Order: sequence, then C-alpha cells, then structure tokens
Amino acid sequence: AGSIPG
Amino acid sequence: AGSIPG
Amino acid sequence: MGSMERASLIQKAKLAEQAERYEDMAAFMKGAVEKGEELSCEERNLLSVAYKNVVGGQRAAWRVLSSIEQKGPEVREYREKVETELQGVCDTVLGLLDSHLIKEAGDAESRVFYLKMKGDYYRYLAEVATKKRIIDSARSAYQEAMDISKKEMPPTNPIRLGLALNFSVFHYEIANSPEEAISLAKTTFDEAMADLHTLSEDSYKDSTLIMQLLRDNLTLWT
Amino acid sequence: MGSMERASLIQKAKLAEQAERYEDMAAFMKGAVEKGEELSCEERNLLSVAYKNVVGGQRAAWRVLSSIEQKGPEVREYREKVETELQGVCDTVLGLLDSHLIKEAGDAESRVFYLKMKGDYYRYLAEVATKKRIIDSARSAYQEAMDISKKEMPPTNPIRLGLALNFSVFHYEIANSPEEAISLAKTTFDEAMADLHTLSEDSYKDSTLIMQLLRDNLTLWT
Ligand SMILES: *Cc1ccc(-n2ccnc2Br)nc1
Ligand SMILES: *Cc1ccc(-n2ccnc2Br)nc1
Repeated sequence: AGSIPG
Repeated sequence: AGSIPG
Repeated sequence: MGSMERASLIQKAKLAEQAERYEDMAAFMKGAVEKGEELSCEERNLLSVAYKNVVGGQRAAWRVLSSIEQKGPEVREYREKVETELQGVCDTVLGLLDSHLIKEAGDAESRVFYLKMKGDYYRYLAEVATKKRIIDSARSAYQEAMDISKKEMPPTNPIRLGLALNFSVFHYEIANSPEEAISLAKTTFDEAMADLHTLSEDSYKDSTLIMQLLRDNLTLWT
Repeated sequence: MGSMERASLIQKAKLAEQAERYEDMAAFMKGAVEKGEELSCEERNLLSVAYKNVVGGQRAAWRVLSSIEQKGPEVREYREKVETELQGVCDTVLGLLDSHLIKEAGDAESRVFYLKMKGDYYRYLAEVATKKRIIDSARSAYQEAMDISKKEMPPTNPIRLGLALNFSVFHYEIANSPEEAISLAKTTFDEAMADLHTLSEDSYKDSTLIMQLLRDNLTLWT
C-alpha cells in the first residue's frame, strides 16, 4: 500500500 | 574510472 | 541555525536536496521555520520533502530490524535505538507544526498542507507504537484537513488528492478499516476524474499522477 | 562505544549493514577497533564496508556541490561544510589504522588490507585537497601494499587485485599518470588470467569479478 512518495 | 565498489 | 539568514537556509536546503543530504536539508528547513515567518508554497514542499526522506530511511531501517527481531538483546536494543531516533524526528516535525506553523496558516492551501503533514507524522508514530491516542491524533488531523479541502479546494487539487491517498492508507494500514480505505480511494478517484476537463495540460499531469496512486492501491486492496 | 561488548558491536554492525544504516555501522566498527584486539578477516570487511559507504556518500555530495560551485557565498560555504565532514571521516579512519591496526598487522592478508585502506583514504583526501604530501602519502601506502602482495599473495588474490585496481585509479585520477595506470591494470589482469587454472569455482568467481573491473577501466582508458 503506497502513500505519497514525496 | 571505477574503484572497488566495496 | 539562528545565525544564518532565512534566505541562505532556503538556498542551502535546495543544495542539500540536489546532493541527497536530507538530514542537512531537514536541519536547514527547521532553521528556516524557526525564523518565525510563514512558509511559501515552495518552502512548504522543501520542509515536507526533507523530513519525508529522513523519516522514510528511519522507517525502512526500523522495518528491517523489527523483521529480524520477530524472526542476545542486541537486535531489540538496536531496533529500540532506531525507534527512538524515528520518534524524535516525528516529534520535531510535530513541534514545528504546533509552534507555530498551523496556527498561523489561514489559507486553505497552507492549512490543509500542514494538517496533512500532522496526520502523516502521527501515522509514522503509530506504526511503531505499542497507541490509541496516537492513532486518534492522526485521524483528527487528517479529518480536519479533509473537511477543509472538500470545502475549499477542487477535487483535482494535488494536495487534496495526496491527503485522501494518505488518509486511505491510514484507514487500511493503521485503523484496520480496509472498507473505509477502499471507499475513500474510489470516491476520491471518481470525483477527480469528473473534474479533469477543467484542467490545463500541466495540472492534468499533476492530478492524473496521484490518481494513478489511488488506482494502484485499489488494485492491491481489491 | 566503551561500555558495549566487542561482540555486541560486531553484531550490531552487521544489523546496521542490513538496515543500510552505514553511519551507525561505522560507529559500531570504530568502537570494535578501539577495543584494542586485532580484527578477523570478516571484521576487517565490516570496517571497510562501513566507512566506504559513509565516505562514498560524502564524496558524491561533494562532487554535486563542487560542480554547482564551478558553474552569494552559500554554495561555497556548504561545499566547505561537506568537505570538512569528509576530511573528518578520512582522518578518523586513518587514525584507526595508525592506532593501532597497521602496526599490529603481521600477516600479509591483514597488512595489505590495512595499507590498501590507508591508500584509499589519503586518495579521498587528495580528491578535495588544494596536496602533494597527501598524494605522496597515498602513493607510499599503496606502494608498500603492492610490494607485500607481490611477495606474499598469488596473482588472483582478491585483495591483491582490488589493491592494484585502486592503485591504478590513483595513477589515472590523482597522480596524472594514465600510462602507469594502464600498464598496472593490464599487467595485473594478465598475471591473474594465467593463475585462474589453480582456483576452485568460488575463488574463480571472486577473482574474475575484479578482473572485469580492471578490464572495464582499460576499455575506458584506451
Ligand atoms: C502530500 C503531497 C505531496 C506532493 C504532491 N505532489 C505534487 C506534485 N506531485 C506530487 Br506526488 N502531492 C501531495
Ligand atoms: C579492496 C577489496 C574489497 C573487496 C573485494 N572483494 C572481495 C570479494 N569481492 C570483492 Br569486489 N576485493 C577487494
């Protein structure tokens, strides 16, 4: 599950 | 020019 | 960083990003925030990118160590060391947001940005906590950020979209609410889709990029 | 790290490598060396890998900053900051080798390894220096290491080969002797080739790996 890479 | 990556 | 000019701190933060010196970058941006002036859009991104990289490396190390720990006292001791370091970075970011970035943030763009950050760093704290109050602190920050973004920003706004993305990851990974996560990601993706026709080509690229992250998670979760 | 057991420092160095926490790894191995006992083959590699990663990131940042500098005072100031940090790491490694790793290293395997390290970290110092004595210190360390390896090790020994590789890079990049670099790389490659028939499959893999690095440089230099 990916969050904002940022 | 490459040295030992190490 | 009290003796360095605000502008010099900002310029050195940009240099440290280029040199992939993210601890330096975070230190420079911490000193910039502590000058007491509000942050511009670009300066907010520098602050976010700096700490996201620093804590990201800590989280990645913590997971390696926690995995070995699950599978003498050295492994636990060293995981505890990295855990303490991570919590210190999260506490420093939360302290900057509380003193005094959020209270001085009046525009929706700045306020949602800082509240999304606040939800993120409580989330990171929640990942290592053994806990309910920390999870609720993340939830509360994300919730206030969502309420503002849905009143004040178009559905395609990249900060709105990234906020919804991370809030959905919070629901899935932290709050044990996969159905809320799936529902939030789908509704966010659908409202953004319906709003793309209003965008220029560059705004369209910003928005469809994050929308794809929403889709990637939905493919993983369904 | 005076209060931690030698064995705990070694085990935590291995954990930090797995977690890509190379500053931690270097600190752990510095504390291990400062216990005063000689280092095993494996522990020498941990020491080398730890500092090579730390200084490698410093060198990469220094080159980015120096490139921008060549192309206010902030860029120079920050490059000077990274430069000072790099020199401090190099000085710390050189201090460990001088106190007292080299003088206690009697076997050819350990002595060549430490002298190759010493040539490497003077080389790194020479890369940022503005200088002749530092270059000669690197040359002298590499030379003593070569004289021992050619008396005491087979031509295919990986430490002998890596030593010759780095000494050739020294000739090319630092000492402005490209012809000596080409000559050293070719002769090293040819003697190793003629000695491969003596090796097991695993030793053959170790040696041919480094021989390929010699070939890669020769392709670049000719
Ligand atoms: C929280 C966040 C951080 C960055 C972005 N963004 C802007 C442009 N591209 C991306 Br990814 N969105 C949201
Ligand atoms: C100086 C040095 C460092 C490492 C190695 N090595 C051993 C096995 N593979 C490699 Br690359 N050789 C020389």
